[PDB]
Parts: sequence; structure tokens; C-alpha cells
Amino acid sequence: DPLRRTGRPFGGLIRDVRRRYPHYLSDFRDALDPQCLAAVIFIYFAALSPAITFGGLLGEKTQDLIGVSELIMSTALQGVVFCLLGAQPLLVIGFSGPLLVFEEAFFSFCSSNHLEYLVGRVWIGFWLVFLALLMVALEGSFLVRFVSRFTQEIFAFLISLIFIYETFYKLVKIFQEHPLHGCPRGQPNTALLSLVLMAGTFFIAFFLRKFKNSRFFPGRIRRVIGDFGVPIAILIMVLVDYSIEDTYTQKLSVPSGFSVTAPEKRGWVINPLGEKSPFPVWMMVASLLPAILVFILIFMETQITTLIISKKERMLQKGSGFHLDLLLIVAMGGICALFGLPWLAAATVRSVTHANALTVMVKEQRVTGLLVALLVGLSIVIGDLLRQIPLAVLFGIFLYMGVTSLNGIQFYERLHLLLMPPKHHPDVTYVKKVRTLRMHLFTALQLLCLALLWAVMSTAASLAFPFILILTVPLRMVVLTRIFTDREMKCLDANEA
Amino acid sequence: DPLRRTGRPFGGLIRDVRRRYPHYLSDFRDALDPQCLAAVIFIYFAALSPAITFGGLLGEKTQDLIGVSELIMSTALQGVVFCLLGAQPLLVIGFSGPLLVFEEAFFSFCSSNHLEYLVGRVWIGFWLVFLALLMVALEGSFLVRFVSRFTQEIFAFLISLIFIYETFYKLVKIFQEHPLHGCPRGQPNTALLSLVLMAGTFFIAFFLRKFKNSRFFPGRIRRVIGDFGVPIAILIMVLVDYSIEDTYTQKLSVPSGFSVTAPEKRGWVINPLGEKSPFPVWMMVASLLPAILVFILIFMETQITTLIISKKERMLQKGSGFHLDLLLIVAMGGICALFGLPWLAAATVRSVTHANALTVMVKEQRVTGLLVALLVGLSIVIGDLLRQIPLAVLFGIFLYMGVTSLNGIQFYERLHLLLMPPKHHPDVTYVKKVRTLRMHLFTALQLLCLALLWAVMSTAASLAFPFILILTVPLRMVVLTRIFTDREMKCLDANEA
Ligand SMILES: [Cl-]
Ligand SMILES: [Cl-]
Repeated sequence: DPLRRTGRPFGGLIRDVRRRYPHYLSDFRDALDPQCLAAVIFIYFAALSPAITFGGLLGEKTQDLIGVSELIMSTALQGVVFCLLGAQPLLVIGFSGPLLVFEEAFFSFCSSNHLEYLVGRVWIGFWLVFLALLMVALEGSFLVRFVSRFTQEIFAFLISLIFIYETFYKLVKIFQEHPLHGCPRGQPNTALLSLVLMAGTFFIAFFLRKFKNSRFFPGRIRRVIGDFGVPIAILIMVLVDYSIEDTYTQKLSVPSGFSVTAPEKRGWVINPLGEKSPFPVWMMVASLLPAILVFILIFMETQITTLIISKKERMLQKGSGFHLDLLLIVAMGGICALFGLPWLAAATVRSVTHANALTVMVKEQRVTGLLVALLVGLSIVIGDLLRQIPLAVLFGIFLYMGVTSLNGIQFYERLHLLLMPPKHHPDVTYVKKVRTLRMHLFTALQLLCLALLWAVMSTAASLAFPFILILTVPLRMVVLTRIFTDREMKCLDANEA
Repeated sequence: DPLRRTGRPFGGLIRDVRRRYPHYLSDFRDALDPQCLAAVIFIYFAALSPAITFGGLLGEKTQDLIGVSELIMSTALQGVVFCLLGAQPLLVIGFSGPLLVFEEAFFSFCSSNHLEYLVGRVWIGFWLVFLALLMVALEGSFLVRFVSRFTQEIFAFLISLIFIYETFYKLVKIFQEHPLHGCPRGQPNTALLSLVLMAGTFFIAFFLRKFKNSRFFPGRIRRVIGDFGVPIAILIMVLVDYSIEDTYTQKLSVPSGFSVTAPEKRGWVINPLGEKSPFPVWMMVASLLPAILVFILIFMETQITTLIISKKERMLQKGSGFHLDLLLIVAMGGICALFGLPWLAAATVRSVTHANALTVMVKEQRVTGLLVALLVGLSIVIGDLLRQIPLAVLFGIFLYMGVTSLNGIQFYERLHLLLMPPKHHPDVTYVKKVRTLRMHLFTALQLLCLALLWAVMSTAASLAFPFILILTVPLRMVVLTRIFTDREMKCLDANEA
């Protein structure tokens, strides 16, 4: 197995290279199927829409220092380089929710302590490259074994709650900037039209997702339309806002062709020594802690995704790489942070959608991910026609993604059962073989950990949010094992089900 | 069976009296169960909300000649008199959709031909009383046998389409009276807030209806909350509109205590000879045709409801009356039309909800319906706190009722199957035993009849909408029997399933 640890330095990296790179020409040869174009069209929007949404979020939170342009360029460049060199090109590299939360937290830290944001990110990137080299040299990737279900499900629930909270906080911000008063700020109809666009996009996307699973059309047409749940909802609720002539709604506001979102504030190359202000020498050495906290999120997400899409059920013949992908993502993000771009991590939802796109009932082609990255990059050449998409539509898609990512989490299912009567619980292993007062005790402990994570994230110590997260790994191995029994833990924390 | 025809005049009426009135004291004795109060609370809102919605619709369409006050008083008075004298007090008497459509059509007819609305209604009522006496004397109620499923389902689909069309037409009227322009008519935020209130009420009511059938709370609490799907949605979306301070939304606008909605236009007693304008002698004799068309709707709805709630599955021990209820509703409406009140008909949805409220797994009590009618009447003593309910909330409930009344119609189910692949059709009698190209032929013929009804309703000949409706009775007995076979008709037009 790839996670086996050998004494030789860079054992995992060398094994992954010697496992995947001999199939380099076959990776391009296998892409000639007509299904690959359908997969590209399917996942291009599922990669582009999160990119622009998180670019808008970064522009709002970090005062346009990092925005839609920087995030689009980073996603495209890192996608191209990874798909050309990564061990598992079926991984879809993109900006994630927890990364956005941490970048907002780090920006708040820099603003509070009078530190420049981008230079601090440059030094976090340098330490990230050092940590990636060290971990891959010592083959620390086997630590992904210790990330149980108890931690993965808390993390995914945290991501989805982040999405929901950000959408609703943006809605409240709109309702406070444009209050409902009779006769830009104070504009009438803007708050209600933004709410209507958000709700309409969410409902169209949700109902098309349900229609994908429904039985109302030919089986091919149902799936084809359902895979376009997000593009069709965005198109419809953008045409609706285009038809309205006089009302003001906030638009996406991408910058001109190949430009920085804030040309006055920053250039492309961030000065690591200091940008118009001498960066202190204590922070360039103290950025080890934020680098560790970022590396925790990147490692957890990328390695969990690699575990998810490397299952024998997926039938991946060539085999993914746990070490090569981790190095090629963390080092790439560390180098990108020198140019003021956001570091990324292989996102599980996009990668799973891409993998399911190539399943034949797996194509294993680099060119699909490569072309998706290139199209995401050319979406800034598009320029206009992206600054006509209202932010309300993108936040509706944001809420739709946040709600639908909860589906399939065993934590969420056991949260449902906290309300249902004991007779109505479904016939699953953690219900049949665990007493209900014990299943609910486990759910309550997981809720306590999630609430502690959310409280740490909301307070002034938001930087320590990744570390507290991995504190759920020793807990499950030290505390929860001494509270619960082995029979209960083998059913509640089942590695697979 | 009650529908058996005997030679003696008023045979059905006499049989129904001799069947039900000996249980007169037992009807009051059986009401002492604590479940009766819960039933009253359940159905009081399901009777009041349609009353106020249709009063607002009548005020809009007929220029406030008949409104919320007249409809509330008519519903209360007719409910009290029926529950005191009717053979089946479990029938809930209330204004229905088709009656509203016909009153709008008759008002348009009167306006086009320079005729007074209320005097024309007085003469329609007199002819209605004559027709009720004649039919009950000759025992024509057995004609309800000939109203097949083919006609009942077309009628119910027409009612639901009427509800949906009226809600969306009111929404478009709001968006045209208060257009979305930057800086009562022309008010900002009114169109969008009305849309938001309508959608919110519809979604809250729909999701509480689903929660009634869900499994997320104790089985008693689930049903108790779900039975309050409409009151809770109305309360929440009225408090939401109350919180908003500056935006203008159209309110229900009931008049003062025990007053006419238009005191200047009309008094309580409508002059049958002519009200400030000599009513011509040709119309007082020509109102036979509108009386026939109204009697068709009243007869169809009341007798179909009596059939529905008199099934042996319902376990009605005392037994309903087909003739006594028809006479006591048509004659009562004819007399009420003399006082400018809208005639009513026993509505199937409210009556079925009332009957299910008293089922023990049937109480058969007059006092529940009597108290519901009295509370509906006192709702005009409430006065204020009803003119704070925005019309958007009531139209959201209107759309919710229109959508949920489609459920259970075999016509609607066979409209679903017109899209699904033949493999996914459910295992039901009209699917297994009928070839799919024949089931869809039947559905297409029913759609053609429904479209002809809708086109006749929309054009200038809207008065002939009831007559065309009963033309579907000979058709199914003359045309559809010569197209389809007996094996197919016995499964598609199944009298029960
Ligand atoms: Cl994600
Ligand atoms: Cl109704």
C-alpha cells in the first residue's frame, strides 16, 4: 500500500513516481474517449463557480488584496502544473472553505498587529515549502491513517457550516447596507432582490439535483440535465437579473484582462523583505506556527481526498500518490504565495465529481483536469460577462453547495437521529449494534467538539482553529476509547461503510 | 342506499330526515369527548383562511360589492343553520374556487350588459331555490351516480389550476402596480416584499405539511404541529411583515364591526325589483340559465363531497343525506343572495379534514361544525388584527392549498406518468392492466377536455363553464366508451381504488 513507510528518504515520493510516471503516455492516450469531453464540461463549472465565489469572498474580507483574478490565476496555474506532474490528476485542486477561513483569520491577525498581509503570506509559504519537504522526506503521510471518521466528519460539518454562515452573513450585510426604507448604499429593492436571487438560485439548483435522482425523463437526459444543476441555475438567475433594468445588485467585479484586483495596493511579485514597510525579523521566523496550521488543513484535505478516491471500489488501476500530491501541492502553494496567490488543496467534492465523471459502468486521464484548469484560466480572458453575474446568485450556489455537502456525512445522519423516535432509526450498523443512549452520547461528544471548534474560530484565537481540529485525533485515541467500548467504537468510527 | 329513488315526492328528503333526526340528541351527547375541541381548533383556521382569501378576491373582482365581511357572515350563518338542520353536519360549508370563478363571470356579464350585479344575484337565488325544490321533489340527486371519476378529477384539477392562476395573477398585478424602479402605486420594495411573503408562507406551510408525514418528533407532537401547517405559517409570515416598519404591503382590509364592505354602494337587503336602477323584466326570467349553471357547481361539489365522506371505510353510523343537504344548501344560498351574500357549497377538502379530525382509530357531532361557524362569524368581531394580515401571506396559503389539492387526483398522477419512462410507472391497476399508449391516450383526452374548459372559462363565454363541465358526463358515456374497451375503462375510470 502507498502508506507503507520505508527507511529510505523520500520513499513515498519515489514509489509514487515509479508507480504513475511509467503510465505517462497512456494517461494522454486514454483521454480520446468521447466521455472525457462530457466530463470536462461537467466539472468546468463545478470548478469555476467556487473559484469566483471564493475570490469575491477574499476580495471582501482582505480589502481586494486577493480576489477573483488572483484566485482564478492560482487555480488555473496550480491545476495545470499538478495535472502535468501530479500522481493523481483526477484530483481537482481548488480553494476550499477552511483555507478561506484561515486566510481571513491571518488577515485579521496582521491588521491587528500592524503587519503586511502579503509578506506574511510569503513567509508562511516559505515555511510551508520547508514543512512539505521535511514531511515527504520522513514519509509522514502515513499519519493520514490516524485521521479517523471522528475527525473527517467534524471537519466536513465545519466546512458546510462555514458555507451556510458566510451566505447568511452576506445576506444580512446586504440588508444592512440597503435597508428597507421608502422614498452604493440605501438603494431600494436591492436587499429584497438579492434575497430573491439567492433563494431562486438555491431552489433551482436543489430541485435540479433532485431531478437528477428522479425518474421523469429518459435515463440519459435526466443525468445530463442533473449534472448541470449549477450552470443552469446560475444562467437562469443571471438572465432574470439581466431582465430587471433599474434595480441595483452587486456584481462579481472581476478586473481587466490579466491584472491584479488592487493594482494600486500590490503588484504581481510580493517583496519578501517588505512591501513599502519594513517587515520585522521576528515574524519571518514566527510564521512557522501559521505555516503549521495551514499545512494541517492542506494535509488533511488533500490526503483525505486521496484516500477517498483511491478506494478499491473506485477501481483506480494506476494508483494515486499520497506523498507526491502532498509535496506538489504544499510546495506549489508556498511558491505561489510569493506572487500573492492563494494556496490551494485538493477538494474532495470536486475531485469525487470528477472521478465519477470518468467512471464507466475510470478513464484516468490527465487532459481532462488540464483542460479544466486552462478553461478556468481563460475565464479571466472572458472578463466581462463575468462581472454581470450578481453576487446573490453566487451566494445562492454557495448555500446550495454548503447544504448538499452535508449529505452523506455520518455525523449529520446521527444528528438527524437525535430527534427521531428510537423506532424510526434506519437499519444501519451504528444503530443496530449500539444502544441509543450511547449513539446519542457519541453524537453529543462530537457536537461538543464541533462547538468548541466554532467558538475558537469565531473568537480572537481563530488561528488556532486547525490545531484544535487535530486535537480531536488524540482525543478519539485516548478519551473516547476509555469512555466507549471497542464494540461501540468499531461501529461508530467505522473506517468504511 | 340513500341514492335509491322512490316514487313518493321528497322521498330522499323524508328518508334522510327519518334516518338522521332521531339521533339529534345523540349528536350533541357524542361531542363531549376532548378530541372535539382539538378538531374545532384544527378546522377553524382551515375554514377561516379560505373565507378571508375568497372575500378579498371577491372585493377585488366585484368592486367591493361582496367582500370579506359578506363572505364571513354568509359562511357563519349558513354553517350555523346547516349544522343545526343538516343531515351530515360533518360537511363543512364554505366558498369554493369554482363559485368564485362563476361570480366573477356573472359580474363581468352584468357590467358588459349594463345590469346590476346584486339584483341579478337575487334572481339567480330565487331560481336556485325553485330548482332545488324541483330536484329534491323528483329525487334527481341519484344523478350524482353518473358523475364518474372522469368528471370529478377534471373538476378538481380545474379548481387547483384556478387557485394557482389567481395567486400568480395577483403577484403579477402587484409587480405592475409597484414596479421595480429607483428613486398607493409606485411604492418601492412592495412587489419584492409581497413575493417574499408569498413564497415564505407557501414554503413554511409546505414544509410543515411534510413534517406532519415525517418522523422527527413524538408521533403525537408531529401530527399536532403538522395540523397547524397553515396557522403557523400565517402567524410567522405576519409577524415578519409586522417587524418591517417602513415598507408598504396591501393588508386584508376587513370593514368595521358588522358592516358592509361598501356601505355607499349597497345595503344589507338587496331590492329585488331594482336598486337605484330599474331591473329589466327580461333578466328576472332569463336568470334561469345562470341559476342552472350555479346549481350544477353546487350540486356537483356538495354531492361529490357527500359521496366522499359517506364511504363505508369512513364508518359513518348515522348516515349522510344526499337530498337534505342539497336542498338545505341550495335553498339557503338562494335566500342568502337576497341579502347580498355569496352562496356556498360543501367543500370536499375542508369536510374531509373535519371528518378525519373526528376519526378514532367518527365522533359524528354537530357542535364542532356549529362552533367553527360561530367562531368564523366572530372573526369579524375581531375586526382589527385581521386587517394587519398582508394579502401576500393569504395568497401564499392560497397557492399552498391549490398545490396540495392536486395530490391524490388520479388525473394528476397519470399526468406525471406522461413523462416518466414506462419502466418506472408505479404498480397500480390502471398501469398494469392498460397498455401505456392507451393510458396516455386517456390522459390526453382528459387534458383536451380540461383545456377546452379553461379556454371557455377564459373567453367571453365564461358563464357556460359549468355546462361544458357536465358535457364530460355524456362524453364518457357515449364517446370514451366507443374508443376505449370495457377492460380499460373499468381500470381508468374506477369508481373507487
Ligand atoms: Cl469544498
Ligand atoms: Cl376548496
